[PDB]
Amino acid sequence: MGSDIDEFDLLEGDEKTFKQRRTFEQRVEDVRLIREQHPTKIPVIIERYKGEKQLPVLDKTKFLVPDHVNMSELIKIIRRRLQLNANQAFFLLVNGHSMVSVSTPISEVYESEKDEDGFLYMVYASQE
Repeated sequence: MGSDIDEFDLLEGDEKTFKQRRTFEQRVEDVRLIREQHPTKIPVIIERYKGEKQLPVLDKTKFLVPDHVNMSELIKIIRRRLQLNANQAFFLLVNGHSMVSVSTPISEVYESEKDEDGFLYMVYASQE
C-alpha cells in the first residue's frame, strides 16, 4: 500500500555563528580576558535560531550581562532591542531549552549551562 511512492531529498544552495567565526582556544582566551576585566559580568552569545523566519536579527551577538540580572529581565531586554510587539511569541533557549527558573541570577544559570569554552550560549526563536 502506497508502495508506488518514492522519496527525494531537496537540496538548497542557501553570517556564520560565533563558534564558526572563532576557534575554541580563541573563545577560551576571550573568556579569560573578560573574566579579568569585568569579574561581575557574564559573557553571553545570543543568536537567532537558524530556521527562524518570524523574528528579526540582532546586529550584535556578543554580550556582557551583569551577574544579578535574571532571565526575565534579559528576555525583556532582548524583546526591547528586537522591537517586538507585546503579543509576539518569543523564547530564549539555553542549551536548546527554555529556562524553567526565570527568577535566578544569570551567574547562577551560567554555572550550570555554560559551554566548555566558557561562554553561555543562547538562541532565540518563536517556538521551542
